[PDB]
Amino acid sequence: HVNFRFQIDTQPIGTLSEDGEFSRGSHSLPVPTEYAYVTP
Amino acid sequence: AEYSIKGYLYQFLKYLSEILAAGDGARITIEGAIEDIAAGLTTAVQCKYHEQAEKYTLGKIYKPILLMLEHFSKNSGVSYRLFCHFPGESGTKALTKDDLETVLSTKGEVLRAIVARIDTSVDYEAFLDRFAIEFGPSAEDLQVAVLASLKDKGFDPDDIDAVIFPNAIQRIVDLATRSDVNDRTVEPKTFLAGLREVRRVTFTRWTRELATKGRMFSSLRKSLRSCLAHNSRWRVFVINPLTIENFDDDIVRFIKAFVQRYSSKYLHSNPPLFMLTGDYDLSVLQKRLYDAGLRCETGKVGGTDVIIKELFRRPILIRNPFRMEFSLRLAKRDEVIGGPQRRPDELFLINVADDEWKHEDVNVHGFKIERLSDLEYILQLRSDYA
Repeated sequence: HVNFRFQIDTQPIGTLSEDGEFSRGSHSLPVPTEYAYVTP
Repeated sequence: AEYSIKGYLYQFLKYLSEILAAGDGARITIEGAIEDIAAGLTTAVQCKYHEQAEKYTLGKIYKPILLMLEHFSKNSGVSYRLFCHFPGESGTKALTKDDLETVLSTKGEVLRAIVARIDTSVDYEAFLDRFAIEFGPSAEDLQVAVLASLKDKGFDPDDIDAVIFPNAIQRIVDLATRSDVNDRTVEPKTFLAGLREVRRVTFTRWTRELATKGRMFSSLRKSLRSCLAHNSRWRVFVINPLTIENFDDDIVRFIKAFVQRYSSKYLHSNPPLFMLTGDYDLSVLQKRLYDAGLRCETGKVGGTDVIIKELFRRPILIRNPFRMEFSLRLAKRDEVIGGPQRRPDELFLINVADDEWKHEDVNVHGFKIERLSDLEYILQLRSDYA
């Protein structure tokens, strides 16, 4: 506090496509202003 | 009526198998099927199919002959045909008049009912001379043999199944149903030399029933992946609505899905351009798209003519919360006179032949969708395909 400004750190594992393929490795570094989502 | 198409596609594939196996000099034109004016004094054909049996059985085969006798009754004065498979027996045999009388004999309610419906007057002798009952092998065998043929023809094997094959049968069927004044018969050599240079996927009711369709979707999908993965690019669609099915009520869903996956974020900083050719009225579509939630850039100032500048500009964007002035771009083709400063990265065409913007650097992608719901699987918007 001082607004609130939460923070959530994270570490990368791998990649998942739509068809379903999982590929291991930090193949891509995500660009900012890109949304985050929760995992089913 | 029932309209058993599989027999028709088998008949056309027989045309095609003979065409591929044919030597130099051969010249034929398609015998027009009834299911298409009836061009020609008497030049027509028709066919149906049945192939399920462990051994020949004269018992089941009747119904086609009865319904075809009825068809003959409704109109005549115009050949006929038939195809079917049973193990072992093959070849063509001319039925006897006594056999035709037996066919007159019926032991079933439906057969006798059709007989009662059938006109009393008949020419069983003209039927024997004009009608026939042939027997052949199953279709998939013919398809796989055609595959080997196309291989022998010496074409790029990776692309045989996607473009060459589905487009061949389509070219062949183009002659089955058409009205124009031009040379009818098709020579083989020019046929092949021409088809070898055409690259435009083709879907339709005909190809849909084609046996090997699965690989086509998957190939064309794995092709466009990199083309639809980047965020910032310039895309240009073009459409003709005269021949598509149920346009007015299904274009909107497509537009919404596209604009709601590819132009809903911040880093998407070059919204697409959709173009329609013909005589469509943009007003109603603009209105409904507003009613949905999206806004458009007609390109106009005062409703007289289009300005090539404003249409291509970049939009304003703000992060928190997100707002975007224009999300899509609309304009008719005939009105757009000029060119873009930056040459597009992908130019998709639906049911069109040629455009001025084509080039070497610009990538083209030519399709022939009959309905619009199929392309949705090609562009990653739905998991299943109808």
